[PDB]
Amino acid sequence: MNLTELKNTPVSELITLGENMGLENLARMRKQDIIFAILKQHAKSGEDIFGDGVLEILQDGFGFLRSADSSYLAGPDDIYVSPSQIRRFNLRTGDTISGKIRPPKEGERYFALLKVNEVNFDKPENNKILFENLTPLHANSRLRMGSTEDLTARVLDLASPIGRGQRGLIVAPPKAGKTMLLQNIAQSIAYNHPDCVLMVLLIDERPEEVTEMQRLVKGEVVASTFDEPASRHVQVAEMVIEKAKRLVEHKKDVIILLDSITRLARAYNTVVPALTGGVDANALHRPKRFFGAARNVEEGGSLTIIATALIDTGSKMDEVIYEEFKGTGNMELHLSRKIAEKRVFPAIDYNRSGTRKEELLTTQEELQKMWILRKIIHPMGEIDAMEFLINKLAMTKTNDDFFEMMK
Amino acid sequence: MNLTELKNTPVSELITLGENMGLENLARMRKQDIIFAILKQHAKSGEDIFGDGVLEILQDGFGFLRSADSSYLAGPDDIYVSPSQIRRFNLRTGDTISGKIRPPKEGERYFALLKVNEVNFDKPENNKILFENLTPLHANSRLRMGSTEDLTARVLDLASPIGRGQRGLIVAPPKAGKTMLLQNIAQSIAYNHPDCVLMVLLIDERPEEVTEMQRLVKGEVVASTFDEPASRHVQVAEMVIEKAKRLVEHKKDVIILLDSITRLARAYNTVVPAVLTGGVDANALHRPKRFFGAARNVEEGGSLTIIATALIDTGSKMDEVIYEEFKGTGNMELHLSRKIAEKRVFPAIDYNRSGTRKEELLTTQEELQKMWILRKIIHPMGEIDAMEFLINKLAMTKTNDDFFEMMK
Ligand SMILES: Nc1ncnc2c1ncn2[C@@H]1O[C@H](COP(=O)(O)OP(=O)(O)NP(=O)(O)O)[C@@H](O)[C@H]1O
Ligand SMILES: Nc1ncnc2c1ncn2[C@@H]1O[C@H](COP(=O)(O)OP(=O)(O)NP(=O)(O)O)[C@@H](O)[C@H]1O
Repeated sequence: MNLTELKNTPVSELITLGENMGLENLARMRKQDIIFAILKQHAKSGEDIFGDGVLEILQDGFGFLRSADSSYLAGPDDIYVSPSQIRRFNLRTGDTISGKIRPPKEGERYFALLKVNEVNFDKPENNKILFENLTPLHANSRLRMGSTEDLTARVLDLASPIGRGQRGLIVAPPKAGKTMLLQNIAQSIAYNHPDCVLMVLLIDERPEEVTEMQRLVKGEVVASTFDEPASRHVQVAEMVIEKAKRLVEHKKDVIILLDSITRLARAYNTVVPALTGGVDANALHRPKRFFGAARNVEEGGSLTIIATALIDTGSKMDEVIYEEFKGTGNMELHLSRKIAEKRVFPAIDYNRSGTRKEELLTTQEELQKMWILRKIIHPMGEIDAMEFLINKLAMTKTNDDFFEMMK
Repeated sequence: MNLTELKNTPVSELITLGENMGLENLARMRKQDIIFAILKQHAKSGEDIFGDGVLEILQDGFGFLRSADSSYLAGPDDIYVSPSQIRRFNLRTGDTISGKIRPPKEGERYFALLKVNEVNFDKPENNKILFENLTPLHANSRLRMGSTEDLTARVLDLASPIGRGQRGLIVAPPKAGKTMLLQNIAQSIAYNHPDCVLMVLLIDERPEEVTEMQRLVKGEVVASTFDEPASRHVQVAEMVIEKAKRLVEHKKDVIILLDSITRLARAYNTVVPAVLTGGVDANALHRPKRFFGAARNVEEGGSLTIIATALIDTGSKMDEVIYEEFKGTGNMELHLSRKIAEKRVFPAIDYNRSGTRKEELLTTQEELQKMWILRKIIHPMGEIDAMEFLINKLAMTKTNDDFFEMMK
């Protein structure tokens, strides 16, 4: 019917969709092959088979539309895109392309994009590239964050506010609520800021972890799992960032939530041609390139990346990578095992967190309100400081917390 | 008679049987060669011979029913399955195929599957692939575990709750009691969860070590010894995992106790072609990470739970790297300590490094609280001190008696 609608129906539903057409051996095939079979045996209409995907142009000059639902995993139901199709519309990889597709002529392997209907949600005939847009401190225009889930989001707003175009590092040791934090920021971005494109990127992950996120986030959730190779981790990431750049080129605000930059860096280290502690010096280039991408764009739009830096893992290499990303970001949230050990579960190291150019993300009144909060929480130890914030915040909502705790 | 019955009888019995069918010199034959003789010679009463095993589809398109009791080692007495029989039934490598079998005609080499009776213990024409079932966090159902054997099983239930579909990692140094721990979970699972399919998979093992395990475990014990090739270590593990996946596609709970994923990993590393990192091909850790990756709790029912040892402290650079690359992959981990072992305290569990993710899903709020209180009182305690204090406090009664008889 409609490829993406196909790619988004449950496997059983797809199976009984196939059998209703007369397709026999479907149950023992990969979801993609089932989709192919259904798409192929629906070759009975005239102008009625629609496709879409993010474009990936391989070195040999031809391209492939790949699907977000598959986290851009090369598959049988990839819509092929011709060199002469990329060239007629100045298409570059990352381009989200929509339109009519068609079965393979015999000798052909893949379904083919027949006519280009839409590029990047715009007329195919229509943009200055990301790399020559201007980079402001993306501190103007704040991304703000009843219930107790909103307690995390309220400490953040005081500890380390986020703007459109931030390059944030979530510095997280094991079991400190790194994931719940991300789920929270996601949920908060969805309710509060539905105007942004939300991309959650999961790199070296556990399969079950993946589907947990896929079921919470209102946005694009893309993932490779630890049982795919470094090549794939790299691929998935590089596919995401480009998609993000094309969308900024259209003056959108795009927000990537990255689970481990550090795992991503692992991948590049194994994938790149031939050290400081396991990790090649040349390797970190593309990771940094990726993080470096974040920016508020003067010409309009922004790309914001919040990435977790996994810390305290007993890996020399994880450590080296973190060292190597100090100073790159312009926000940090620090998570602490001590605060986690005790079950006090916002779990932020207040005195170690904070974003740069706070003043641009904030009304003058607020900033001064924040400075006294900081003045008072400063000498408190990690654990105290959180316990003190939760008891005082839970009484109210963010704003009235200061009025109330003045006199 | 029936192929499985024939190959589950002692060799002397088989020679006796065989001699008394007119079959000369075979006392010095390999058992399987003997089995082959007894079949080929029992080809008198036609339509009696039944056969079975796990299917491995080879590159050319035909397959072989291979048998768990030789740890899926290719043999004269493997049942040839035709390309057409695979196509007729949607058959897949890992399938458990029963039926009737027929002797080789002039110019073949194998008994052949002539009639298919059961496939995966269901009707031969009756299931969606592991790879597209959904993967909940493996905590919507628990697998719990007054003797001193049960000491281990209890200590385990407070440190590292296993649930249907866990990817557990047993990190162990040498002589730290990992084999006996393995044996203890095995016994705790059979006795306690007979509904779960238990497969114990041993890689690169000493021969007598195999036999010992083969005789304690109520369930499938497949192994490959250090005398067999890396290829063979790879073969056995791949056959076991595939069978596992196949049973989950039938809504069953399979459990794989895997001994030395690092060994499994060493095997792939020698078998996998060409970028080195401490001895080990980066490329190489893919297939083991895959083996482990498969552990999941399936949404549409059934589960694949996997518990694997990672060897550590062997003074092999390679073993260390393997362990690192698995750091993070699991959702339970039980650490063993040489420390606690040297001092002969046997349920030698580093309780403070052990634990599983999403505990809350494997326990009742009452249980979790009790457990969280236990963790508060153990945290500042050293490695050796902590088990002595846990054993001498469990050496009173059973599990709930622990807390109802500690809350003084
Ligand atoms: N905001 C919260 N409120 C209550 N409990 C929480 C909160 N955040 C995390 N936890 C819990 O602490 C646990 C461990 O969290 P988890 O999501 O595993 O952290 P993590 O940093 O993702 N772990 P890791 O996989 O090592 O990175 C949980 O099981 C939680 O329930
Ligand atoms: N629960 C227990 N009760 C009594 N003895 C135990 C127990 N667990 C381990 N041991 C003993 O510790 C010994 C060696 O244990 P074993 O299970 O062989 O270690 P291992 O982990 O298999 N070593 P290796 O295979 O070289 O890594 C014994 O000989 C034991 O008796």
